[PDB]
Amino acid sequence: ARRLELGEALALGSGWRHVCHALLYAPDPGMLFGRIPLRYAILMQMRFDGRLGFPGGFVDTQDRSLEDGLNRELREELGEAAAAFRVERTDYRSSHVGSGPRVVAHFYAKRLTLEELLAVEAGATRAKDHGLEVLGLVRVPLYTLRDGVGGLPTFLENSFIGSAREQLLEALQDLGLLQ
Amino acid sequence: ARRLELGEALALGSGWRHVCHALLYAPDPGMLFGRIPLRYAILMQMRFDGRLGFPGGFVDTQDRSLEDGLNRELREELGEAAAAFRVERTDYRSSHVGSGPRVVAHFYAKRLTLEELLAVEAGATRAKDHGLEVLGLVRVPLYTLRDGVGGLPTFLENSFIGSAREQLLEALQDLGLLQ
Ligand SMILES: O=c1[nH]cnc2c1ncn2[C@@H]1O[C@H](COP(=O)(O)O)[C@@H](O)[C@H]1O
Ligand SMILES: O=c1[nH]cnc2c1ncn2[C@@H]1O[C@H](COP(=O)(O)O)[C@@H](O)[C@H]1O
Ligand SMILES: [Cl-]
Ligand SMILES: [Cl-]
Ligand SMILES: [Mg+2]
Ligand SMILES: [Mg+2]
Ligand SMILES: [Mg+2]
Ligand SMILES: [Mg+2]
Repeated sequence: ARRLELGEALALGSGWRHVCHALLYAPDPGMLFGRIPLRYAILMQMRFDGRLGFPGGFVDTQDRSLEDGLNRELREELGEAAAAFRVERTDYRSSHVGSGPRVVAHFYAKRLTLEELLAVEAGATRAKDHGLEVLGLVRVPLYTLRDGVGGLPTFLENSFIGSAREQLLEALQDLGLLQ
Repeated sequence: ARRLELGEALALGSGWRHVCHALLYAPDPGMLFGRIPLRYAILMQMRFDGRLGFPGGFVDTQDRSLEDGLNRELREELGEAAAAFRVERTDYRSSHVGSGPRVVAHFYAKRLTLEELLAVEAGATRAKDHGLEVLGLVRVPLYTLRDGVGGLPTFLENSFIGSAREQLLEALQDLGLLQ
């Protein structure tokens, strides 16, 4: 997929559709097996097509902004606990265009408290999309286990939608997790 | 992995450890996009190692039966809603031994009502293992989308622990889903 500057994406003609997705994350002081730092809780979802992706969806003709569309979709996807926050332009990270349909994909990362993130997980089964478009939420393991394979490297071998794997890796880099 | 009859597995010496996992499923009359029959809700979990597997765990020295160990582990894994049912010997399907450590893996499939299954999903964030060994629950997409790839075939391209992919496929066959 080609990366576009936000200005260029916003200048695309009306035939282009805009989709927005968000990486929700929270600092986590927890330790797996009492010794492996978790560092952050970072959410993805298993999608209806058997691929991992981020929560979000299409901006429609009555969204006044990309961010209004994103928050509307997040709340459909994830349920009422997503109404505890708004993802904003300050959280914007990137825009990409893939091959095929006229779709531009905008990506955001939003910091939550761990309590807010847990609340999103705890309420997700009541979301409109649960058991339809969204098959379940999962956290991303950020550590690599002693065999050098288990954890993040194996997680990254799963199937991902569109540019989601690249969006994840860019965000993990920006968080200082790939040093 | 080699398949063993239950009698043979139960005759293994004390140095062998026994692990038990369960496929929990419920009939689901729902339709994706109003046209694709879901057929069943079937649960798996994203594990700490980045692989998909089934809920369960090790039988210990104070479990009086394989099934007591299974139910104890399920309830640690999944939380209080798993106490609404017991997986029993009538639900037993298979035993396998892989290479390496002395572990025999017993597999079960347990029918729930859709309300019971939803309750398991709805309560899983309060489980002891949530955000540690268990990164999230996911449903298995049983359909194949119009491109011939999306849905089950793509789901099966994800990373799976041990014999979990084979256990899934055997269960799906037994349910008549691979006709
Ligand atoms: O998490 C994601 N990151 C980036 N693009 C995505 C993600 N999820 C869906 N898409 C894209 O969003 C559009 C709609 O996909 P859908 O979710 O299958 O309806 C397609 O162009 C997908 O590639
Ligand atoms: O869902 C599963 N199906 C079959 N074996 C499993 C499953 N999950 C874990 N195991 C096995 O259970 C044992 C313990 O694995 P652990 O969950 O990583 O502690 C190993 O022998 C794994 O291969
Ligand atoms: Cl380890
Ligand atoms: Cl389709
Ligand atoms: Mg969505
Ligand atoms: Mg949507
Ligand atoms: Mg377990
Ligand atoms: Mg356990």
